[PDB]
Amino acid sequence: SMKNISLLYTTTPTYEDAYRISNILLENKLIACANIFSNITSVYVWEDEIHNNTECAIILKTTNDLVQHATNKIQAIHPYDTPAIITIDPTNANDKFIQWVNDCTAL
Amino acid sequence: SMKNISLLYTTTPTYEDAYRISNILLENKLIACANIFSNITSVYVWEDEIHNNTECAIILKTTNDLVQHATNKIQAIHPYDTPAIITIDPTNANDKFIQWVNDCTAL
Amino acid sequence: SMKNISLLYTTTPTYEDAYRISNILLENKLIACANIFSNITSVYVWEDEIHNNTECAIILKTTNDLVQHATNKIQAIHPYDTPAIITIDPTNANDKFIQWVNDCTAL
Ligand SMILES: [Ca+2]
Ligand SMILES: [Ca+2]
Ligand SMILES: [Ca+2]
Ligand SMILES: [Ca+2]
Ligand SMILES: [Ca+2]
Repeated sequence: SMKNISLLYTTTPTYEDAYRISNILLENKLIACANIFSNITSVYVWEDEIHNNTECAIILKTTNDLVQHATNKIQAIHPYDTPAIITIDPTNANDKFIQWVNDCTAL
Repeated sequence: SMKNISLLYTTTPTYEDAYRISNILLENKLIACANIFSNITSVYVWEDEIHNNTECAIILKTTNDLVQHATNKIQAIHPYDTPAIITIDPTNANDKFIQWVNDCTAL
Repeated sequence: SMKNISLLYTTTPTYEDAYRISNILLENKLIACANIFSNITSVYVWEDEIHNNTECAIILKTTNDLVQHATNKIQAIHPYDTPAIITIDPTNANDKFIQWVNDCTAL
């Protein structure tokens, strides 16, 4: 339970992409868990017009020493050329959870 | 509007569990509101295999002096032995809302 | 990619409201994108009892120098008298996304 936790946020065009990324990250012990939110609507401007499509969001939980590697890995395997890969540092968590996230991700 | 706000994030196995936690915290004036997200998929490893199940996520809003009390309370009533109870301190919010969160949770 | 990105979080009574706000912010180049989460349940106290209604949540992505302007604009156009408009500052993001958020919001 030594290391502080970090959150990673990213979006994917499909659920399968979100599941695949979560899987690859878990298998590499780069995260402890992922929360996948389905059917989010993403709205943005492309070519001076407002576009939207359906996506999944993911919250990834890991420790702060693994954040850069996890980001690099997501970037390497992401279906998007320009994905949102965003790091949020929580101010606190319950000790039992901090412990578990560390244990899951320790080599 | 004296105190700065904090967000708490947690997940539950069912919607009913999330409503219940939301409810109990509200009646104790430990939070001002809850946002419940349904049908999220959580992915993690157990016994060396990758598992997933469906959960609800919750964002809980309160003031910073109540975070520890609210976390302790969530731990005591949570269905999971090891729940994720995570605190994020926003850098800013609009005054009318900070005021409201304060008025809802102040003894 | 000069300026750091910031996140805004808010909720709306309907999806149409969330889409409308996203739209207005985009046409003013005050955000780079919106992620809209539908059919969330919001729980709070009204009239000394615990109430709930349906909402959408939105995560808005922009640059830090636009946060105040984006918040002011949201307050002016929001259907709620007391909206939650919350700023979260990520600790890190991938360069390509920072670059894009900056390019999208430049006049
Ligand atoms: Ca395999
Ligand atoms: Ca009762
Ligand atoms: Ca605090
Ligand atoms: Ca127009
Ligand atoms: Ca700022």
